[PDB]
Amino acid sequence: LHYQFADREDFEAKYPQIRAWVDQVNQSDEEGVVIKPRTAFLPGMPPAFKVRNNDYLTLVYGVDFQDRLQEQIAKRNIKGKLRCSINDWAINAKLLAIPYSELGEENYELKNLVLDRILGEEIENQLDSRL
Amino acid sequence: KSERQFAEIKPMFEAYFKEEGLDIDFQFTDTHGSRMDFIVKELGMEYPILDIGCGELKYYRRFMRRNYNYSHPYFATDTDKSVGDYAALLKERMEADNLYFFSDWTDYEYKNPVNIILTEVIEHNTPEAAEALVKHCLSLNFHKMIITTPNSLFNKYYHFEWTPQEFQDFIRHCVGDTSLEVTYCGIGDRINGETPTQAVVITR
Amino acid sequence: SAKNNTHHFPKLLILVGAPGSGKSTFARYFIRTEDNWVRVNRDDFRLMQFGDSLMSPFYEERITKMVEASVIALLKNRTNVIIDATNSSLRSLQDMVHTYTEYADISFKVFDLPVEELVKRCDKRCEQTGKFIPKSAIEKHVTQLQYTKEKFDFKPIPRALKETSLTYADQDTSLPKAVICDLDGTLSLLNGRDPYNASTADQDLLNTPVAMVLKMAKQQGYKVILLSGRENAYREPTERFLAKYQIDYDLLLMRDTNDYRKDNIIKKELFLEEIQGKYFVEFLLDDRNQVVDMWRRELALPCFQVNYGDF
Amino acid sequence: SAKNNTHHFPKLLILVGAPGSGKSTFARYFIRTEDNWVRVNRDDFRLMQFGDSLMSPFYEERITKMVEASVIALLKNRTNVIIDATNSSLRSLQDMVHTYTEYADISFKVFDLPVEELVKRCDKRCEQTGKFIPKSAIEKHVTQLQYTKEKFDFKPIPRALKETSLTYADQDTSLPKAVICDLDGTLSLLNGRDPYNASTADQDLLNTPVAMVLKMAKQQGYKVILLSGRENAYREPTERFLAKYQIDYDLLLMRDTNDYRKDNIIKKELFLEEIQGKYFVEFLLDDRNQVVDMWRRELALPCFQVNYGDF
Amino acid sequence: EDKTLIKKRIDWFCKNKINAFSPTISPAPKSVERNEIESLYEGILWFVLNGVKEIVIEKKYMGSYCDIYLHRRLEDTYLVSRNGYKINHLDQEQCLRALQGLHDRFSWDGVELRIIQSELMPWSILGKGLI
Ligand SMILES: [Mg+2]
Ligand SMILES: [Mg+2]
Repeated sequence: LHYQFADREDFEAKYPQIRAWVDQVNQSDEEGVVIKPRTAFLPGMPPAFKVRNNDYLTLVYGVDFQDRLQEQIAKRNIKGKLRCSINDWAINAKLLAIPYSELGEENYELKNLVLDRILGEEIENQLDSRL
Repeated sequence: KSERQFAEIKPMFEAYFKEEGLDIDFQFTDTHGSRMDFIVKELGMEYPILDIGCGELKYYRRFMRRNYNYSHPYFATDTDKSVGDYAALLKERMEADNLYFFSDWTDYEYKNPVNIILTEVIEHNTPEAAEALVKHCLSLNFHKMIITTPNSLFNKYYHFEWTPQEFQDFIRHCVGDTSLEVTYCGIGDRINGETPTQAVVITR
Repeated sequence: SAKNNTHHFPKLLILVGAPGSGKSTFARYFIRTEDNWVRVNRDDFRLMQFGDSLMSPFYEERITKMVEASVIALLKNRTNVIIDATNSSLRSLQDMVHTYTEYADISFKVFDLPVEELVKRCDKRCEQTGKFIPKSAIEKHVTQLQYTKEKFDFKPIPRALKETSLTYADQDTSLPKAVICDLDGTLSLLNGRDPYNASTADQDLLNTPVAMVLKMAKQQGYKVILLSGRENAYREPTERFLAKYQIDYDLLLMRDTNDYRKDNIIKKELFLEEIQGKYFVEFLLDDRNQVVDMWRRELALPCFQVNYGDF
Repeated sequence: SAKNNTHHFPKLLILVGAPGSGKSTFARYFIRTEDNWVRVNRDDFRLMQFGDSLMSPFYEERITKMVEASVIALLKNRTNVIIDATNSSLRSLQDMVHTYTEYADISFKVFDLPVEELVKRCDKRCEQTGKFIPKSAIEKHVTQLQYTKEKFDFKPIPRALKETSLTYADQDTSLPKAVICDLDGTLSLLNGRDPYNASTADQDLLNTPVAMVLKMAKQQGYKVILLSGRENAYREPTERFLAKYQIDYDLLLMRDTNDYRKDNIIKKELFLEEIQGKYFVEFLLDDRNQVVDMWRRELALPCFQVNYGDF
Repeated sequence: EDKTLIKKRIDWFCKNKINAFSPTISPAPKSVERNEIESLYEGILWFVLNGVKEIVIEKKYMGSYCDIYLHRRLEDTYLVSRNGYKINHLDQEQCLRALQGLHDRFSWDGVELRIIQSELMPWSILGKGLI
């Protein structure tokens, strides 16, 4: 799907269509759906939001998931994962901006950019594993 | 988890084995920790110590317990050249300090008395090569030497492994007619008079 | 007279305040309008390490040794230093005055701003650069001042040289009188020899004046004790040198071969096992900084430094 | 041994390259992955003075005295230091190695990449911030390396310590032998007295080991010369002090009353008008740092420091 | 996080000529209201209120994230994982064959390499991911 909304109440109107479509993404293949902005990299924006169908979540969270739903929901907190997802993509932009030719064991700007990314992996690894 | 949790349970265990023939005296610390205590107790702090087969220098970090005031150099050897690198990695300053590591016995020149620790090193290379090492150490200017090897008569509860007779014959061949005081003793849990590691305290 | 020979000393101005209280902003106008002034600033030392704020205890400890090394180097040069106080907490604020008071007329300017005009320029600052200071860490600081503000007057405190009065250890004077002398760099000028490879020391040069002290002290009850940090291995090029110059002596003490510890602590160990309780030390003659510091500071003995140490 | 006593010292790393060559960018990755390292950086010192780029010759020499005082403070602390080469030339590159090689194993990394996209990374570093670097100023730098790259090896300079061969001034040995002793802080212990108001020196204390060198020096051919920075006004609290403590002496030399020149130069001037060429000095006994340097360095005499100067 | 492991990992990141690095992806915000822990609605909405009005919605597939360094010379193509890692432990020809479907979708006129974000199937062959 591709959408441009212009105003928040156009969004309101086409939602039920979009909702109905991802509603059918249910076969064994599919973690679920992902939401990206048209432009792949924007300042301060995350690359995407995943939205996993109930059947797949049941796998990450366990067989008691529906029975335990309001619980899990209350426990859910994406504010930290979202920040890392954002910073993580921002590093990648800089890593990509580095010219392939210049990739090498003494490109100490590349080495920095990586060490940065590596550090932010150790951070994003301590978060709720089911995200 | 505690030694007075232990103290309260030890009688119960000992009794259990008494009506199974076995006269067991349990100890709380693991076999290794018993070894470390015996040596440290026996050698004391008054002479500089020589740690042969010092490995990860676990005996080093014990003598440097602030409590003890180790006011000497500390000599160490391992032939294993991975330890080789580790010692040299405390010229990271992390403490030289008084360490002196050597892998070539011709690089040890200290002529004053030392105490000598030979823990569980004589069975991580050959008996011919063990003799060679021990015989060397007994030539050096030492006060006390402690040699430690497992007691094989204990292996029945689970390079080469020596019996108490075998070990005592080894020490005798290495001391020969020199004039030393040689003392044996077990270290660790004592089942029917037999312990899991056996030891000598050779004294000048 | 004395009333009219008076000397003047560099000024140190310490800027006491909460983050946001306009400490920096004052210094910027100060060192541009007043005259002999250099600023020292801790955050900038952080930037050198590519960290933006508060770092590892590692870096942070070292940065201090840098700050103090810098303030003093500047102060010694008869240059005025303006520096931000490290905190407002009385005792670090005292620690500062200890450190620097040998060196300068200290003065203070406090930046006492109300708690919410401190946030209203901390959240107009923290839009500027990357940094941030919450409304927690500001207030441990604002009230912290209001308390230490109350139990200390930010009065000018003129240069204090405190003369640790020279007090020697108490010795049993009935013991025999003796002087103790170093070899390497003191009685023996090693003269291009290897410091550590003393195998050729029988061809060193004689520090003639020190020799004439030992040669004079032995013309009295004084036993002349030589205590060298040279390995005992090299003991025979050594008493070859000594006899060569008729430097007779009662006792030559040397470093255990293969010891290799810092040469102060083996000398101190040497002193206690072999000299203390058995002699009366009038004074000692050594050369090396580390070792003279040992003698003077750890054992409280008279030690006359012969030439420059600092190695 | 020497083969087998090897000693280890902090490393100092020097970063040689024109601006844009990745000096910082490397250091940023370096101090994060290697382990015992603090970076010292000149530019960051500028910012403490709120200068963006090169400042007054005032600030600039002062900024240096801070930089080396910091690099050394860190090196002395057995901590490794990384610095950008200062001028990137040859001779300042030498000044660096001169200043610092006593303290550390020096080594270098050169960042020698081309002038036309040294401009293409200097003109992308000069718009994040402000700045400008003319492809003139960057051009002074690329070749200045190319000449010094050409006549200087950038491979390691292991800690070189260097002993000054102690060579005394030549004294006409025909003269009578005499020893020279300071008063304030050497033979006469002030014990809270005013340094400048020597009117109560009649109630000073006696530094016994020094007194015992003078009391022994005269029990030999030695004439005892006392050379004080005390104003001559206070001469009878002084030979009251002297008489009180059985300190017999041949010659008391003192500061012209109302002189007030710094006490280095009035002691040196006194030496030439009242002692030099007319006596033979075996050695001198003084205390104050400033003055000892004087005897030792300027007049090249044996001078034994009794306690700590640094005032 | 041992300095020496990071260092050599990066050294290899440089030798292997890697020029990109994946982000972690956050779930969409919960909607207690809509009784779902990752909400399709609250997620797209988030983008809107942040001034992003043009968005995409793909289906996320059960597979491993890999970056294909699609060299024009298809022999030269290698794979890197969600981390900074060359994917060697696969028969480079079965891999390359599956990769050729793709290869023929491009004009390789003065184009030496396209770096392409992809999912590998099943999650099985590579790592495991959820097992
Ligand atoms: Mg010396
Ligand atoms: Mg004086």
